[PDB]
Amino acid sequence: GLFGAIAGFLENGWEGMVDGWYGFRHQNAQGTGQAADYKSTQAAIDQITGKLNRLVEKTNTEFESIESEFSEIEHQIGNVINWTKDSITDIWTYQAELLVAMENQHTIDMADSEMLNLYERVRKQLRQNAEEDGKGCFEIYHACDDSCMESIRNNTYDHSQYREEALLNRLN
Amino acid sequence: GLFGAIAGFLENGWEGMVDGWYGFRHQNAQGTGQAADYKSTQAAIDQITGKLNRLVEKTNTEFESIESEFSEIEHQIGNVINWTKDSITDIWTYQAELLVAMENQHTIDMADSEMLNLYERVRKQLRQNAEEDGKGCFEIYHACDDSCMESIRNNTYDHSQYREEALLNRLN
Amino acid sequence: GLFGAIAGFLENGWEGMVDGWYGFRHQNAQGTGQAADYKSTQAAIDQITGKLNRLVEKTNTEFESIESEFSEIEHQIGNVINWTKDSITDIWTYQAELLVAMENQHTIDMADSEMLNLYERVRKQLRQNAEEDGKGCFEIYHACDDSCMESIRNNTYDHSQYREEALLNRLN
Amino acid sequence: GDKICLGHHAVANGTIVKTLTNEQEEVTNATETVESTGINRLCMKGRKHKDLGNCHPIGMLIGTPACDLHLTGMWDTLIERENAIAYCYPGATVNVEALRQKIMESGGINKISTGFTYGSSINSAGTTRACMRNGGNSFYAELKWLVSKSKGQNFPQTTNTYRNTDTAEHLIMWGIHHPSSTQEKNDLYGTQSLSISVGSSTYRNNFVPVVGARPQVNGQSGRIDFHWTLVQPGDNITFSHNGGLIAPSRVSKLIGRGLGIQSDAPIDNNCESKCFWRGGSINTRLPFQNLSPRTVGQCPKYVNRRSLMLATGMRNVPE
Amino acid sequence: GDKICLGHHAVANGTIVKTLTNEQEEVTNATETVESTGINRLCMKGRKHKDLGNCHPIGMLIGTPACDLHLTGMWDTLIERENAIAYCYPGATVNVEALRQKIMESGGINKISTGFTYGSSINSAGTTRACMRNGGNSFYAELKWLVSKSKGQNFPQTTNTYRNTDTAEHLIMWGIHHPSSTQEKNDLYGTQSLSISVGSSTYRNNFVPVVGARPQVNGQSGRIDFHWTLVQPGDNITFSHNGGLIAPSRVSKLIGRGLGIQSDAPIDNNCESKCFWRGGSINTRLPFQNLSPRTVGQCPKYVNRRSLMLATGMRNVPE
Amino acid sequence: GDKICLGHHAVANGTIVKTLTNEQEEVTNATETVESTGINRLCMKGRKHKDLGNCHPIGMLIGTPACDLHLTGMWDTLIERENAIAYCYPGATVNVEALRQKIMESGGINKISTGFTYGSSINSAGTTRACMRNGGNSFYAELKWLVSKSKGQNFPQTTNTYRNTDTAEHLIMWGIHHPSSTQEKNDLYGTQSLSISVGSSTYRNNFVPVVGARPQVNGQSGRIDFHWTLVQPGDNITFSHNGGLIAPSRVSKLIGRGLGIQSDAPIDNNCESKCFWRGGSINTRLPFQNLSPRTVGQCPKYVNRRSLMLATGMRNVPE
Ligand SMILES: *[C@@H]1O[C@H](CO)[C@@H](O)[C@H](O)[C@H]1NC(C)=O
Ligand SMILES: *[C@@H]1O[C@H](CO)[C@@H](O)[C@H](O)[C@H]1NC(C)=O
Ligand SMILES: *[C@@H]1O[C@H](CO)[C@@H](O)[C@H](O)[C@H]1NC(C)=O
Ligand SMILES: *[C@@H]1O[C@H](CO)[C@@H](O)[C@H](O)[C@H]1NC(C)=O
Ligand SMILES: *[C@@H]1O[C@H](CO)[C@@H](O)[C@H](O)[C@H]1NC(C)=O
Ligand SMILES: *[C@@H]1O[C@H](CO)[C@@H](O)[C@H](O)[C@H]1NC(C)=O
Repeated sequence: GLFGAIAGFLENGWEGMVDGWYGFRHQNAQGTGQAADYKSTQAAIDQITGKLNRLVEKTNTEFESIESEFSEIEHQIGNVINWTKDSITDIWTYQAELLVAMENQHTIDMADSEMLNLYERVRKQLRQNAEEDGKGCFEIYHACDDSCMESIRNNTYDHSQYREEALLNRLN
Repeated sequence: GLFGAIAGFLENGWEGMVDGWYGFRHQNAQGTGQAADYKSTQAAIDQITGKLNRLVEKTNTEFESIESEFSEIEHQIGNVINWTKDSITDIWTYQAELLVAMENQHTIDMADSEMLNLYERVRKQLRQNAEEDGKGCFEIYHACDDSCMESIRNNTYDHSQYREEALLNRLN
Repeated sequence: GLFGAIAGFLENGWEGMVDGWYGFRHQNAQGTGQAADYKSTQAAIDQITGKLNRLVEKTNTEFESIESEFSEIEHQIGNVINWTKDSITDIWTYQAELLVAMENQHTIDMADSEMLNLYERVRKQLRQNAEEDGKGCFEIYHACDDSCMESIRNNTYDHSQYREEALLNRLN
Repeated sequence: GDKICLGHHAVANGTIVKTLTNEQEEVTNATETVESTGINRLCMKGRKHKDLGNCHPIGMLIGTPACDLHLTGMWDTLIERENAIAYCYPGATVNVEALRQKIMESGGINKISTGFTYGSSINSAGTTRACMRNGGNSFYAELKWLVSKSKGQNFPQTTNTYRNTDTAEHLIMWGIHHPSSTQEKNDLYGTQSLSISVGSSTYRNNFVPVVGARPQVNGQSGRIDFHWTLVQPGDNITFSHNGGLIAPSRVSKLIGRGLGIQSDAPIDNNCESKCFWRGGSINTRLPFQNLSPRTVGQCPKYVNRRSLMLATGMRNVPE
Repeated sequence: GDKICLGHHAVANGTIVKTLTNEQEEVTNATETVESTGINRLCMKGRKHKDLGNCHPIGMLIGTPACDLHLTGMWDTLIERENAIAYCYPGATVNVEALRQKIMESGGINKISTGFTYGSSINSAGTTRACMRNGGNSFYAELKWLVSKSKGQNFPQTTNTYRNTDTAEHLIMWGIHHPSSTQEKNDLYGTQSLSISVGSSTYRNNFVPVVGARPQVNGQSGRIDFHWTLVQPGDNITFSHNGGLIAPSRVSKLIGRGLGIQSDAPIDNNCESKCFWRGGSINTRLPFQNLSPRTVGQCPKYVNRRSLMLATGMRNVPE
Repeated sequence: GDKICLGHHAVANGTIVKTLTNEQEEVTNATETVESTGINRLCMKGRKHKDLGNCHPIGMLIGTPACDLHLTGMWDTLIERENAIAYCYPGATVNVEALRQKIMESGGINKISTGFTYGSSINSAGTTRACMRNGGNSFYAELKWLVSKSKGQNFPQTTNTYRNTDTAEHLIMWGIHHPSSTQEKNDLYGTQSLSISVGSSTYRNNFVPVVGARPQVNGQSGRIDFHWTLVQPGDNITFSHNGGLIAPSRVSKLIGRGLGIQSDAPIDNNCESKCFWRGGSINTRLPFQNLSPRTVGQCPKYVNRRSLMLATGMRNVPE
């Protein structure tokens, strides 16, 4: 979208991923696996939580009545009161509508950015030992064991260890 | 700007491009051409349209008068009415001013993002068969026919087909 | 953060950098240096300044009193006046709070974007003669003299001049 | 030597707009959010409407000549004009503004007949040259000017009561005559001290005619001040008087709801609108307007600015 | 032949929300910001409260039978009901609404005794079948109906003064009787023209009983209209009257501050709340509500919408 | 072995701010948007101003001793004080608040002379020890206390009319005397029943002096209540009275527009300001303030918060 990833170069989400918002799918020698990235997930939830905390929780000033529900009130004053309440309601409803529209735009777009941020993390960590599919995948030109996959997702992968090996498959 | 592209690493827009907001210029064997990307264009217009739809179209509450235009009104009540209308106008004008300032910032920046998103799409699709000029151009190290150009702009370009060839000019 | 750089792939700021908001650290043959990028710095400050200009500087309508401070005022009218002022204050305080929250989010994130934009500038200008550390550093695979460093930070660096040389250390 | 380049469009003459950070960004296109042009006419298409011209809404209830054509009817907007006449014979109405509002938010009135009778000793047909008719001296059509039939005689202590037999609240107006001289008072009513007492189950008040020298208007130096209330269904309202009461021959029933417009703008039955003001009518899709702080109907919110441009394009970087 | 892929989660049934650019984005989850359900009861837990039932707040000060249980006390919320009775004997209070507000924002009243004495020539114990008690004819508990002890005798020109010896402002109510006949007026008071004059250092006003025929309510055709002020500490208020005054046997002292609720909703001592309205009580953390424009206490702001969903998730892209 | 690194600056002590997502972000610098400090003085530089001290704005029109220095003049701001005196002789003004507002928004008054004459049978120079002057007993400078020249005599039925020959509307004040005793009434005016009738083309009303016992203030137990209207250009206003009227020797003409301040803060001719309140003056560029809900002039909008920091720097990430 704004950050090109979610609903962008990734053409869909993964209904199977139930452990977190963001995650990895791998294919290798020992077969296929899936796993969620807890850290990026929590970056995104925490910000949502910050929004909710702002939304909820507001000290309100105390208001006493000015219109009697059961008495009759004088007509002119009643009309002025009505004008003022209606006017104030138009303001609040406009406000509430903008709040939600702008929050929602931002919320969607930050969710996109966290997804990108993770993608960019992995790309950098691979340096030259892999290249970019164009659809969220990194094609790994070396034997990346289940343990090696885990090292990527654990952000402990050492590109230097597989570098010259990987730089081979490069050209054939 | 915020996404670095429009008024960023691209140093100007193209007055000649009248078929869309975003597009490609190519140079090759058969010479020069220009063409607009309809898909990214429409991503950007649709969002602008969404903004206009929100702006226009609001149910209004009905207001009746509280100040007589032709009569004289009592002085104190008139002053209280005046205070209230003035106060409400200050709020609406402030609101209107913020609305436009924040929308305009967002509109400009989303336009920048869609431009980046497209650039990023093309970069990814080329993988190793081209490298980055730094000014919105991708220098293609292989014979990219008018048809081949069209395959890029049609997002049907197969990097594998020209890969090893392109990986040559690389080093000379 | 939103643009992944400040408080993202860069794990901290540089208390030593007092000449600007953004800047370079280099290591080379002749040793170490530090320097600020005046252009990106000024992009960011100018935008902050724009915010402050908007914040300050507002024509105000003139208000006369409607409540007497020293007299007693009639109870019902006083209560209607009180309701209206309280109501208006709730709107302004809500507004002030949203203004600051949204401006602050945007200010922080634009600061993150200008940092990225500069990082991206340098990456592009190096093309193939350097690769990405993952933490804001570019590992230069050629002899980059103090003067050569200065050419990067002056955005006058010619990648073609060191290209084939740099493409060597690449594979060993 | 083969390459592809990415670019964005641009235009020769950009539009300037404000953002959070920059007071003057040139963009490719923008559009106005504040409506500054309105229609110099009252757009009445699709409305059963009533132009009172020189008849004033209050004049409808008491029956001023100017209002002869407007004593009854039904409508969904009412148009008052700056001219307008309520009082042929000079005077004032207590709580005027509440009353015209009530009327101006009504969309229709019916007149129900009080049935009051007076008969001997009492002349129920006083008139005045300030309320001329066809032509000749006349009076407020919905009221009777009561005066001692003879002479300079004491006016009879009298009692009339209006019984609301309807299902809805009626609105009762009446007048108290305040003469210019002790002589005048004595001619029309007795030498007796005068008192009018009015009482329902909800209302009760009383009034005393009061003599005083006053500038001549139009006309006369006397005054007739009017007074009103609402009589609930199945309730009665009783007048005890010994002279000075301008009694009601008919009471009014306000019917629905309706929109009240005050403007001297000409009617135009060929445009619709939902938003009006003194200068006329406002038709716009925009949320904001600059024409007036005082509007009625469904209106864009008023703001204190000529222009607020909304960007509908990217940053414009020409060359 | 080895690769790693990045992805985001998704769900089978997304929620739809608005953004600046798109009126219908499907996201993974969202949450309501506008409260549309309230509690159909008055949540009084944690509150020293008072349900007046059919006693009307004004009735507390003058002492209508309905209010016998509510002539004194202390509280932090006060609950008025649609039923409620203030006037056993028909009448009205000048500046009613200001007064009940005052009362409804009080959280307690004490009654201080005026000490007024009248003695011979004057009957200080008039009663009426409109204010029945246990059972029998009776009267407003905090006032005395004063009438000529005998006959159709002239009522004595009388003077009573209340001295505020307290440190706080007292609230003084009194009534003026307006009879239905000249005969009635004469029976109770003299043939003398009647006048009641009331004066403090800050207040001064005067009233005249006024005869008129009026619909019978309940009951009676007479009326007793009430009037009030605040007498400052160390100040005195003096009544000069020659008949017609319904004098105070006690004055009221409004004590603290308190929250006034008008609702017919049943009390529930087992929920807390801070926000109330006619239909009951509102308990929500959300900043906005849809139930009513007229609320009291600490309330979510009212808006004109059933729903405003806030996204709490990403764009939902299924398949 | 060669490398270049990119970085951002940081500081040792960051400032904390709120964002949409995080209630406590540390940034490099921020700045306050809510003004919480004001000036404990009235900043009158650049203003033709008037400090009434203990003169009350109403006292300007009727001419209380306290206001002797303030009967006329021109200004663009007016300063009222908590002290202030309007009534040397005890009383009240009907529609006070409307009136002082009118005055407090004026920026100047002129006094035009009524030209009223009374002559034989009538003493136009009543005084009182409550309105002392240089020193001695005296009176309101713009009014005449009219009393039976002799005795306990019937005061002559009198007629005075003020003719507005100016191009602008004048403001006419007058008083009605309400004595403490029947005796007092009889001494000053007749035994005749008293009546004051006032009439213009737009105004008409009437008043009756009314006897009552009342607490002594200052002073005396009598009262003089004041009343006012605006007489349009080329119109006349006529007083018909037989005793009780405190007539106008001069009428007032309110001139321009001006700013009305109510504060006990000391004047300071060496600061400018555009925004004032009870506690003094407010000078700030910030759009919001915390000092008071009640301000006058061009002010920052009031908010319910001590502080609202606006980030002017990036996220601060130290080490
Ligand atoms: C004021 O508001 C309510 C509905 O909100 C209605 O009962 C009342 O009659 C309105 N008053 C007028 C005078 O238009
Ligand atoms: C109220 O406002 C209008 C114009 O803004 C003005 O003509 C009128 O005299 C004002 N009245 C007061 C009392 O401020
Ligand atoms: C209005 O508010 C002020 C202070 O905020 C208070 O002192 C005064 O009593 C209030 N008046 C009414 C009628 O509620
Ligand atoms: C009103 O009038 C009729 C006779 O005029 C009477 O029978 C009826 O009951 C009265 N109703 C009320 C409420 O006074
Ligand atoms: C009030 O009354 C008492 C006794 O009647 C007296 O001592 C005192 O002077 C009076 N105070 C005032 C302010 O009138
Ligand atoms: C007022 O009196 C003068 C004569 O004194 C007269 O010419 C003028 O027209 C009168 N105006 C009114 C309104 O009575």
